Amino acid sequence: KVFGRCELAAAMKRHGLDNYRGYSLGNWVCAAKFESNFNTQATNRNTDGSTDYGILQINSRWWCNDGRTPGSRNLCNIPCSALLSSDITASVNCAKKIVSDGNGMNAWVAWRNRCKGTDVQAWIRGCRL
Ligand SMILES: CC(=O)N[C@@H]1[C@@H](O)[C@H](O[C@@H]2O[C@H](CO)[C@@H](O[C@@H]3O[C@H](CO)[C@@H](O[C@@H]4O[C@H](CO)[C@@H](O[C@@H]5O[C@H](CO)[C@@H](O)[C@H](O)[C@H]5NC(C)=O)[C@H](O)[C@H]4NC(C)=O)[C@H](O)[C@H]3NC(C)=O)[C@H](O)[C@H]2NC(C)=O)[C@@H](CO)O[C@H]1O
Repeated sequence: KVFGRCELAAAMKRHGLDNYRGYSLGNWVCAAKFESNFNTQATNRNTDGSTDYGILQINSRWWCNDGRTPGSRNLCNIPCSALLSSDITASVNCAKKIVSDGNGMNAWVAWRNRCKGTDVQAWIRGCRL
């Protein structure tokens, strides 16, 4: 899919991301145009060799099973292709918990710099919800 700004965003409040886990819904959206630029089809491997998966850009080394990753902990325990599909009904569960392991958004690197100290609340604006 190719999501536009509003139409790729209202879904968090649909998946329980609004005001969720101490992170208000909006802190979350700005990274989205910093992670896949509203595309769940954007993916790469890395200089670490782990491959990434979805708009989410998740690495096959610590989180899931693409199988080319040995020693991949894969705590999620679900096929990586389960995210990349434009339909996002289930894709958020693992992305939900990743902040509960105690680092929060420290999992997410861009958000620490491209949305931190920046007004993210400005990003989630303009959409009725
Ligand atoms: C193109 C694009 O989309 N943007 C790019 C992006 O592609 C670039 O690639 C990055 O790829 C990596 C893998 O290929 C993506 O995944 C990162 O990997 C990070 C590696 O440092 C990872 O950091 C670790 O996260 C751990 C969570 O599993 C944290 O664990 C803590 O471990 C302690 C010691 O390790 C332990 O004793 C604690 O119990 C434990 N606590 C928790 C809360 O787990 C830990 O915070 C951290 N390690 C350190 C340094 O302490 C990230 O968590 C992981 N992200 C996710 C969400 O999986 C990465 O997502 C990709 N980048 C981006 C931006 O997302 C990237 C290259 O920098 O550039 C982007 O622009």
